[PDB]
Amino acid sequence: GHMSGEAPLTATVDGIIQPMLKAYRIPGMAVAVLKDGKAHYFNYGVANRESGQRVSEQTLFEIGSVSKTLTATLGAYAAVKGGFELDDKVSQHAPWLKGSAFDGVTMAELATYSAGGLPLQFPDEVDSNDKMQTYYRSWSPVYPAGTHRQFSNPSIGLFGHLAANSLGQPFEQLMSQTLLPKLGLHHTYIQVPESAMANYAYGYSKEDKPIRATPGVLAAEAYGIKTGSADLLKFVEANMGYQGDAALKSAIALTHTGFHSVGEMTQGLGWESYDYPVTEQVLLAGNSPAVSFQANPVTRFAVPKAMGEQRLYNKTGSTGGFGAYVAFVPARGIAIVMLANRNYPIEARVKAAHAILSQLAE
Ligand SMILES: [Zn+2]
Ligand SMILES: [Zn+2]
Ligand SMILES: [Zn+2]
Ligand SMILES: [Zn+2]
Ligand SMILES: [Zn+2]
Repeated sequence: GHMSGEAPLTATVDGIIQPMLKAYRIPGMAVAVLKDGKAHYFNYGVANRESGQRVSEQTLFEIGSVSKTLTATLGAYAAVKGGFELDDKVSQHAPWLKGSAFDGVTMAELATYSAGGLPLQFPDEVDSNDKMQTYYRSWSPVYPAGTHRQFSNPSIGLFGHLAANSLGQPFEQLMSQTLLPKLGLHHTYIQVPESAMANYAYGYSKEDKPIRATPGVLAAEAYGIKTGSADLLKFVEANMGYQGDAALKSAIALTHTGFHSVGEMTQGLGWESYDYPVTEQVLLAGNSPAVSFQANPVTRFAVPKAMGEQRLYNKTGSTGGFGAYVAFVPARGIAIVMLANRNYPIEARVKAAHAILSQLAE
């Protein structure tokens, strides 16, 4: 329908989400939406299949690459506070990288996966800081800087790591002691403390075994975050219109800058954005493997550009046992967060989210 109100919103959300849980055998999902800036919460199923613990808005889910939006915000915050400038060469912020290829890569290129073909993951044996440093120092670019986007955990991971170091604090400390408290996120973690473990969902693998995230070099930066729908929606609210800390406001704003595009998807810091309104087909294409699995030449921007409020900003994320999606449209006052403890297809996430956002826009 094209009617608004509480009744049609529930009919739509329940009607979209429930069949999807069944189709993909998703044990639990927490959903939260914004309509005209007002929040609505929908919880389904269980966080722990063994115990029967029900999902709530406080259940912690792994959000995979959605973590990169927080990593990017931390990076932006460091930039605002004077740790670095986006056009600085990476090696200006890493002495051990002087003389390497990172003499010719900018901090922005690193953050936006356009440094020149840094891979999706580190090679298998690169699993200590010393080995990581050797890896980057030795790395040889596949493409000229700024020309190709290849989604890469080593890329944005190094950006986060160096951004935090530019303020003289480790990444996890800056995140837990400053960024999350300033955003007012009090139940969001990289390392989940004992006191919060009771709310931590289990993920469920393709083999249907309970699983949680793998530790790793730069895992904090790449996929470190555990959070529930209520905290994640508050982070989304901060991205809709934030009035408070000027520095944090500036940092958030900087994550809405566009640097290049692949098709109709424009890459920012963390967030990837589209026109709004946008068709389901376009949103599916921009979130397809051909854009995330693979290297693509980019449509370059002459200069980075503030993308503004009339955009759909989004990010997908997954781990072995979890599947997350977040999208928001600042000008329209609408948003969706969908957190599940199964890694179910991105196409389904996008189709559900598009249907729900269409109803929220009424
Ligand atoms: Zn309508
Ligand atoms: Zn409601
Ligand atoms: Zn090792
Ligand atoms: Zn370091
Ligand atoms: Zn707190």
